[PDB]
Amino acid sequence: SHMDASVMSTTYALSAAQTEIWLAQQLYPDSPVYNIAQYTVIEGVIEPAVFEAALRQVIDEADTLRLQFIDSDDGLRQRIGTPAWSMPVLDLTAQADPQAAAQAWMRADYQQPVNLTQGPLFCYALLKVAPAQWMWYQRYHHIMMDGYGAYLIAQRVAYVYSALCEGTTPAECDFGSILQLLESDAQYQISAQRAQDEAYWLKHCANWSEPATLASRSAPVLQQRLRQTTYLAIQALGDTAPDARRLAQFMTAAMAAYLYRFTGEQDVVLGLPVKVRFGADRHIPGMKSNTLPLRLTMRPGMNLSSLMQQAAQEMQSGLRHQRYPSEALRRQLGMPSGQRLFGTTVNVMPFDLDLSFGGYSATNHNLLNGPAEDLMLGVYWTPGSHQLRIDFDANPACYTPEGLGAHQRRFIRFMQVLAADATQPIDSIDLL
Ligand SMILES: CCCCCCCC(=O)SCCNC(=O)CCNC(=O)[C@H](O)C(C)(C)COP(=O)(O)OP(=O)(O)OC[C@H]1O[C@@H](n2cnc3c(N)ncnc32)[C@H](O)[C@@H]1OP(=O)(O)O
Repeated sequence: SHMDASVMSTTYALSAAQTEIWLAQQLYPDSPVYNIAQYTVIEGVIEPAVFEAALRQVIDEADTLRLQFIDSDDGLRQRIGTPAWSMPVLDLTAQADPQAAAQAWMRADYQQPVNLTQGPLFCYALLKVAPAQWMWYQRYHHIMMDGYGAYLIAQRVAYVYSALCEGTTPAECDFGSILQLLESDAQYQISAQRAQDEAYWLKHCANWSEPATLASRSAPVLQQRLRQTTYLAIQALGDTAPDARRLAQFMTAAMAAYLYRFTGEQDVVLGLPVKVRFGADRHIPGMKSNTLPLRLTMRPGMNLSSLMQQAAQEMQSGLRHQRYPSEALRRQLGMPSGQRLFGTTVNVMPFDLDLSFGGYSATNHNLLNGPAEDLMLGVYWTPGSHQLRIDFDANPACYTPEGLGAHQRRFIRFMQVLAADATQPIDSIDLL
């Protein structure tokens, strides 16, 4: 079959991270849990023709957006292809409730599983929800985009659209090619760097135990996350974290403390999503992120400062080795097939939420952030702002909306009490 020879000749292997997504997606091919999505609210007038010109330009510039996947006897393969696509424009301003109609439209798209060999793998759409209020909806499959990549694209699209609105030529894009991302990952897989990283992680999680969880059960995730959202003032942590790093340290320390106070587990392993973007990888939209195991030991009557100490140590030791995939680590330690290294992940996203489109201000709002195996604490923070957005994303098989809400309210309060006195022992604090 010359047809099969040609597909193998004209394609590239998936990266390790892409492969892990592909395998998980194959387990539940009808589950939409690997869709990621957000919308950008623009407080102004958008011209859809110019917006679509900007999207065409960024689809040329971010070639991950033109990735095509083709199955082979040696697994899924990819190439820079020729996806057909369109930008729907919906004026919902005459609806009884335009905001709800916009949410319903976006949800109708992101609830649908993407077929990886047919696409479309992304969706871009414009939804007018009030006079001078527009929403730009962005949806991706996780195999070809992660959070930082989506952030890079939204920034570029805002920039290009603003230049085209002004009638000037957009300055040259600084994105690299997804091909160089793939080649660098291919070299990592056979690298001595990876052998070192693996050694560190095997030594680090030498032996384990069932992860502390807030649910009555552990189950695979098949449905879209249950989400509870709270907006919090960053005054409520003091100056504990004027820093993305220290914010991640505080969020992990607090979540570990909550898990201990609620479950009695003293060895709490959390998942810490990381970007895995050094050097040139910082400018290549596509799928790159990893999730590290982060171990926090709850000593007798220890305080918040101690826990944050411990978390900072874990981060400063393990972040250098962040390229080693956590599922590779799982397999290599020889764990039971279905059992995780962590159930609760702490996803801190210090990405600027603000944009400007044609002199009009805009803000980003997450809709989907990946699968919620158990519980994921998503934290959105524009560096410098005094405001955080905190999501509890949970597996619907393991949590109820109101149980999750009660946990979030208890945790938010607990968290504010901890940051109100980092020296207080965590056993000594009442919780709702
Ligand atoms: C469409 C909707 C979009 C949203 C969908 C999201 C879907 C997803 O699930 S994808 C995941 C999204 N989440 C993320 O990307 C997580 C981002 N957050 C984080 O990475 C962590 O929380 C955070 C904030 C602690 C990372 O902290 P950060 O300071 O950036 O560390 P990082 O840049 O990774 O590297 C630092 C360490 O790497 C090590 N390192 C190794 N090599 C190098 C190198 N060449 N250069 C620099 N550091 C290196 C060093 O030890 C370094 O430590 P230090 O700077 O102290 O010397």
